[PDB]
Amino acid sequence: MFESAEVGHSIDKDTYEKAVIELREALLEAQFELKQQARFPVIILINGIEGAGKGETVKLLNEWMDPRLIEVQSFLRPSDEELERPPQWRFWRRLPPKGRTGIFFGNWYSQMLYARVEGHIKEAKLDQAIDAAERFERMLCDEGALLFKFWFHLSKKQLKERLVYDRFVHYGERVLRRTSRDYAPWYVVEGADERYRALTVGRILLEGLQAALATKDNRGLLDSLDLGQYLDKDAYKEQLAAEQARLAGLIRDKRFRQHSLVAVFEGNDAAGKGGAIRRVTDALDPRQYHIVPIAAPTEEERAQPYLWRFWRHIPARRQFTIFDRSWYGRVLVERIEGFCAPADWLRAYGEINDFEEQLSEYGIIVVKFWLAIDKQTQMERFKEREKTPYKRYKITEEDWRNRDKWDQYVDAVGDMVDRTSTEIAPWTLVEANDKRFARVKVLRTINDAIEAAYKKDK
Amino acid sequence: MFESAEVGHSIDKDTYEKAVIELREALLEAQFELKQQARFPVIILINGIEGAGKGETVKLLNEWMDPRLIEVQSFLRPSDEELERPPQWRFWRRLPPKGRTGIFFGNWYSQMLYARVEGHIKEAKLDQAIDAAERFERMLCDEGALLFKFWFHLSKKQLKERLSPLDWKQSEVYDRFVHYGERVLRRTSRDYAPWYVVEGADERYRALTVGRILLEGLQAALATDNRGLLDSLDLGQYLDKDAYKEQLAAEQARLAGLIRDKRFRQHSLVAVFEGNDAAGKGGAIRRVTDALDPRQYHIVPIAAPTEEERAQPYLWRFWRHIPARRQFTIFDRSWYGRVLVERIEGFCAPADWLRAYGEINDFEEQLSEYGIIVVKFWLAIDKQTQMERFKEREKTPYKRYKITEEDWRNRDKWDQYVDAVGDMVDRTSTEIAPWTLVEANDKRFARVKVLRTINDAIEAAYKKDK
Repeated sequence: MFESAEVGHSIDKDTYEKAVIELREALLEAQFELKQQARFPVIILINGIEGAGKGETVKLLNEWMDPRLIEVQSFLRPSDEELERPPQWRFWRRLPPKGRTGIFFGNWYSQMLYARVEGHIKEAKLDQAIDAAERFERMLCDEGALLFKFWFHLSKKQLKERLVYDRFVHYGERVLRRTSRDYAPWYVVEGADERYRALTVGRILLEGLQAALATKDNRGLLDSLDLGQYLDKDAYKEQLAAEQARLAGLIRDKRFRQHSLVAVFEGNDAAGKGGAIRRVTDALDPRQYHIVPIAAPTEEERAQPYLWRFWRHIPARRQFTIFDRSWYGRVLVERIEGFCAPADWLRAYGEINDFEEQLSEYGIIVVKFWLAIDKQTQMERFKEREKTPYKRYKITEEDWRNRDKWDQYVDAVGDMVDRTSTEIAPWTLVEANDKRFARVKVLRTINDAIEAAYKKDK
Repeated sequence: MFESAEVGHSIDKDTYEKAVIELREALLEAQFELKQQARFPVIILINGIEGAGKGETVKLLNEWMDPRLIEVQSFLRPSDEELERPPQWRFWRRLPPKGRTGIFFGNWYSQMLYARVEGHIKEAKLDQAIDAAERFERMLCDEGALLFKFWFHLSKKQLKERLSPLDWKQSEVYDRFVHYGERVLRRTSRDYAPWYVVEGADERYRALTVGRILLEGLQAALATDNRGLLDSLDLGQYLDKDAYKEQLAAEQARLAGLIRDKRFRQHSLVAVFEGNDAAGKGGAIRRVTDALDPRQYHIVPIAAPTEEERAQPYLWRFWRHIPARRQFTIFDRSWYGRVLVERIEGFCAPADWLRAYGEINDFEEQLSEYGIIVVKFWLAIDKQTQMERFKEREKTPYKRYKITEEDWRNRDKWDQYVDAVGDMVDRTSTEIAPWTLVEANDKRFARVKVLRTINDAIEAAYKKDK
């Protein structure tokens, strides 16, 4: 593969200097149209051989283009904040917003390449990292990103003449082969000649940029639930107390330091999600948990890919994050109301699975709740809530809108559990016509999941 | 001062339980209306004696109220990100947005009291911390925050009968804590943000008392010639093409070397750029960046605030961009917008910009004190040169230049910027952070002066360091 860019690629001064006058003006214009459209981000990965012009070329691009609209990152030295969270988290944090450009040195490729070359991970684990990168980039691109990957190359003999290489290019070749895609190709740019390497990257950027700017029943599950299940006065008191003490104990366990906890709550309107969350929080000191109620995305969230808004709330080791509503919004209300396109929610299922697998692989304990009531129970709770003198309990116009689409929600939850209840992250369906049963089942599920993790730790 | 809350306040079980039923419903309703209005934040500070029911009480509030709408923080285990930035940054980072509540343990008071009681800081530095708190709280409340401060108390005798870094078993610990607590509380209890001293010996009294204070406070809140500095510039100054290229080259090398110097590890750099439209800020900024690798700097072009910035007090948007140690942040437009464009267009009230000068100075002092090098440029051009530049922009086919609908209007507001730049310079050109007026009619002169100033400021800083 690499021998194409070992053929001595070169550009003379006169040709290059004329090229550059027009290239830099054309980039500034495109960069400005990128800002004005505010429609998609540009991500440039900078990898390859040390001394093949990586840093020099990025410097030159910030002289040709406007650095006020470009952020350059390296991920050499992670902070404790970054290290105490899943490895993908640090990249999400620095993704450039729509209309801006982010240049990443020291990205996910450098990490996986030097880890294999330095021998800290096996062949199998590199293949996993290659396939994770492809799914990550496909999502970023599916979300609208314009993604450029540049590999700056010297040959073994070219490198030596500039006053680990072998296995580095051996493994590099495998990665590049398996992550060069029509939607996000690798551009191998020979770095021997500094005019060629800079003009070639400039031109590929301009081309790709100009081009991007010129563009425009499933009821089985829920029907099978025994919603008649309940706990009586004594069962509730005792079991609530036992499982609350059990939760406080598990989190207080030293082994919780190697883990964290994410609990997702979804369910029908008036199913009792808030009260179920409160019986969990009742077990703990509030410095032990972070509740995120998920609403319509804010401006800054809308400027980023879908999952950015959730990754930003992922807990550090020893923390507990509760999502009241979650990333499943996309396969629920967004699907039903048309806040995203069908192709968007269809790909979400696998993107969500990929997300939860990232979390799980790092040691985050993921539990997911769908609190299910029948339609008649919803109507009764809606009635009860209306006749209280509490403004918080008012049934809104949106509440009635959602209830009207009851059957669309049944089908959507069916599809969701079919496509995202995984071995790594199962869906727990909570029978919730009786709040007492629902509240204890939530606590017991969290606790079993934590115990399960401590056992798996060996 | 604490003797009021040493008399032994109690509430009986039955009176308590009755009151709580009502109180929790009224709290929940107040919390919901707060979310609905989305107009201001609620901040609750939790402080006082070990064993006085601080944590117990905050837990109970999260049973009474909806915890989904409350963030509970503590600040005495800073991360790398927090430790490499000025001490105040970490609090700004966790402020709750409008319509939410944040409850702070280990806040700025715990920090200053612990530091003094342990002998880490001297009397003068405690007094400074006290005043910084008063000023910080004032600004937050001026911006709209509802700020509660609770001091949970026990007497020495009550403590005696009853994880903090202080050893409360030592008699001296309590005595000194309460001695300094008195001085802190007297100085920082204000009509717009009182301290509430709550006796903590009785669980029922302490929880109910705090909850009642919160309800009351929340219900109430839910119901509601400086032109001679510019006229005296000599805008006739310039640099010849040859003098420019040598000097530009010399100053770029000097900057690269100063940034690479080991002494920069103790520091960071902030460069602020303001000036007339078409004054050439972009160009000056790029001749600085041309000197360095892009991994060495971060440029922030300041525009209209985003949604998440609008939900927070004014300086929050700027604090979020302050550099860690060894970093260099360039602000293309800055927090000075408040006393420039906002003042002029009326995007904020006269009270808001008048208080901004002191606020800005306090901000810049916080940065200086941590070792951040702050450089501030006003690029000055005349009306005649502006117009030449407005024509040259549009003369060119390139549509990034086209002079927009608005900055033909701003040009008819020229003497309003003169008056405003004058006031700004008078009120915020301090010993700690002076303003540099750049005579900018000649781009070449302007560019070299910007670079030279940055370089003079870094060298100066090194000369001040040990």
